[PDB]
Amino acid sequence: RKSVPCGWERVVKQRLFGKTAGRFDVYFISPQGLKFRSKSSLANYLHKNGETSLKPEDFDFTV
DNA sequence: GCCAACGTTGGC
DNA sequence: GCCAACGTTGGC
Repeated sequence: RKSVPCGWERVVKQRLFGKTAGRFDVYFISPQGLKFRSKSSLANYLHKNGETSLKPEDFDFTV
C-alpha cells in the first residue's frame, strides 16, 4: 500500500454527527505547512514546483 | 446509488 | 471575518 511522502503529514478525521457521520476526511500538510484537501489541487501544486520524484499517486486520499 | 472534490455555515 | 465542523452534488 501507499506511504506518507517525505516531510509531509497525512491527517485522517472521522465525522461524528450529521448525515455524513461515519465518513473520513483525509488532508495533507506539506513540509512548508501548506494544507491540501484534494489530489487535484495537490497534483497541481507539484506540477508548478517542478516535482520529479513525488507523484500524485503517492498521496492516498482513501481511508 | 453514492462519493471525490469542493461548498457552506454556526459559532466563536 | 475566519475556519473545523458537516453539506452538496456531478458524474462515474
